[PDB]
Amino acid sequence: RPWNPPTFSPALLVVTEGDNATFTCSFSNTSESFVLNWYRMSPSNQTDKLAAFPEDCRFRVTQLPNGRDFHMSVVRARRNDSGTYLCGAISLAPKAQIKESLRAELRVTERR
Amino acid sequence: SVLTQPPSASGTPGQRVSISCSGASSNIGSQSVFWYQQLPGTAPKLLIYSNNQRPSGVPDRFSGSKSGTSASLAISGLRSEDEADYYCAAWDDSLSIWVFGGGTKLTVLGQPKAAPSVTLFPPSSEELQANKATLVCLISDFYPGAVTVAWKADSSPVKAGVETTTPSKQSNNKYAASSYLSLTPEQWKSHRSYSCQVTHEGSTVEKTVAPTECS
Amino acid sequence: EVQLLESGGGLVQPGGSLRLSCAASGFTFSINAMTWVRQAPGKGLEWVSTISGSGFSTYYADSLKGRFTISRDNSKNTLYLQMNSLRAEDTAVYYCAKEVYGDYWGQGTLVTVSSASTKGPSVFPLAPSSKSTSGGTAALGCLVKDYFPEPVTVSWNSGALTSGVHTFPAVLQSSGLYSLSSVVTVPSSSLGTQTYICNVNHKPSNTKVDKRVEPKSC
Ligand SMILES: *[C@@H]1O[C@H](CO[C@@H]2O[C@@H](C)[C@@H](O)[C@@H](O)[C@@H]2O)[C@@H](O[C@@H]2O[C@H](CO)[C@@H](O)[C@H](O)[C@H]2NC(C)=O)[C@H](O)[C@H]1NC(C)=O
Ligand SMILES: *[C@@H]1O[C@H](CO[C@@H]2O[C@@H](C)[C@@H](O)[C@@H](O)[C@@H]2O)[C@@H](O[C@@H]2O[C@H](CO)[C@@H](O)[C@H](O)[C@H]2NC(C)=O)[C@H](O)[C@H]1NC(C)=O
Ligand SMILES: *[C@@H]1O[C@H](CO)[C@@H](O)[C@H](O)[C@H]1NC(C)=O
Repeated sequence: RPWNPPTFSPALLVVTEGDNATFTCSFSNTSESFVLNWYRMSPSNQTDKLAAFPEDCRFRVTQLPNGRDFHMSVVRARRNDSGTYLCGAISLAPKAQIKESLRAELRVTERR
Repeated sequence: SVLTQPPSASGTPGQRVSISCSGASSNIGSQSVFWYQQLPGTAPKLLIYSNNQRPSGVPDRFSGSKSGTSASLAISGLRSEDEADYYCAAWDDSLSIWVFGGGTKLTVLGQPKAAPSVTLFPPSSEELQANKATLVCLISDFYPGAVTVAWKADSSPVKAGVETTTPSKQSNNKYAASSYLSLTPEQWKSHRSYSCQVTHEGSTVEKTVAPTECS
Repeated sequence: EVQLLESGGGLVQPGGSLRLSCAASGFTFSINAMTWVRQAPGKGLEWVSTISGSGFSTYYADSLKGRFTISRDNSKNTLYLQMNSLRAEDTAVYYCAKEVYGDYWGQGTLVTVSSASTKGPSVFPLAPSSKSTSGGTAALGCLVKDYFPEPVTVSWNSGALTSGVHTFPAVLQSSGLYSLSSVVTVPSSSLGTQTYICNVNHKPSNTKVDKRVEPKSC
């Protein structure tokens, strides 16, 4: 049975080293058996998991009251946090399945 | 601009056109390309994000691609409504700036021809009572979007006190232009008639007004 | 959903300064990057500045030479651009936009850098008659004369009439003042029964004019 993937926004986020950067992951769940993961793409071109909801400390996920949206925040961004990020919804039942968001970019700049 | 685009692009209705955007390793080579549509008289809108994704509201006739340090916007099924300025943009990681391309004016040639409607307004009673006189020649509903305007006072050409706008697009996808002849009231009443003559594709529509005739 | 509304535009003298504002709604402002882009008449888009959600990251076009400061107040959902030492070359439409890449744009505000004087418009009717009638339709309009700076906007019947409207670009006269016209095509049968009013707004002079356009009896 088809279901839509989460969306992940904005497409590009630019911040200076030391600031925070927040993406928004949006998921229209059709039931309550799911979990949301936040990933980054490794040099290897492999998803590295950063955090999940429900629940290193620099990567935080927060579920908003609207029952759709999640804030995914890099606290105290560093230059080497620059790269490609995505979120993934995992259906837990009736069939365990992951659907990935589109990928977005973080650029973390040198403080002048 | 450090993202270079062709200044112009064109096709005819139903065809496919491509608009290129050329950059460098520090921008297009290593960063996502975004595209924008700016219709006449409006603010830009996002058309493509992340090289090739469409926001909601953008039809699938618009697509983006990127290879190396070059990117391209393709528009299939070209329509009159696509006439607009298109821009590409991307982040530059060598200068830590956002850069817009220089922009490409898209024209859609070969739309259906339409001869101009012309309305010539004499000076208003109110303006004449304020000791001024302006003839207003409004030109509408024409295609292609190019006209020539000539003014006459009883058959003689007038060039002094004429201002004319460049045609621009109407709501209904045709073109419109305006022309004004500034006169004193005395000059207005000096002649038997004045005419606004509009040439479009080698043919001419002329409208006349007279100070002694309620027009 | 998303809405962005610029203000603070208008006339400023060379060497002067101006602060633009942009009021935002319909998204979570405090975490959202916000941007200024400008566009000189007849020219391309030029990115000005972007600010992070927190305000702790700011980026600027090199060409500005640190004459501009971007800032924000998350309390009020408002973005700012302080512009100093303004030159003729800064004359442009300034757009507020959401994100570094502008997923949504405001309609922009025109900043005119000039030592010329403000002047509000005179509005004259362009009255319909048999001579502006084309069978079942007729043209009527308003002449908006002698204003400075740009822009004027025109609506009809307070925005209830938008179909058949065309408001022309301004002419710049040798006086250094602008003029434009707005025209509307309406049913010729309505000329006796429906009032038509042009609503002219000239925000640079804090002026609005509502001019009734009465038909001629000829
Ligand atoms: C869609 O999911 C929301 C959120 O569900 C919670 O968070 C998930 C990650 C998962 O852990 C769920 O088991 C959680 O319940 C559902 O929203 C809530 O629904 C319950 C029951 O009505 C309510 O008590 C909670 O307060 C709600 N939480 C929030 C934040 O809104 C929602 O019902 C799901 N929709 C469907 C169609 O099943
Ligand atoms: C960057 O974020 C940190 C962490 O904020 C917390 O985690 C976020 C994901 C979100 O859940 C916030 O609501 C949390 O507060 C900010 O530092 C915290 O700020 C609070 C409030 O000022 C303070 O009480 C805590 O002690 C701070 N925690 C730490 C670890 O320092 C920080 O201010 C943000 N930096 C910005 C916005 O520039
Ligand atoms: C990321 O960069 C920081 C310095 O900014 C460094 O301390 C850290 O080791 C880097 N990450 C790695 C290589 O794990």
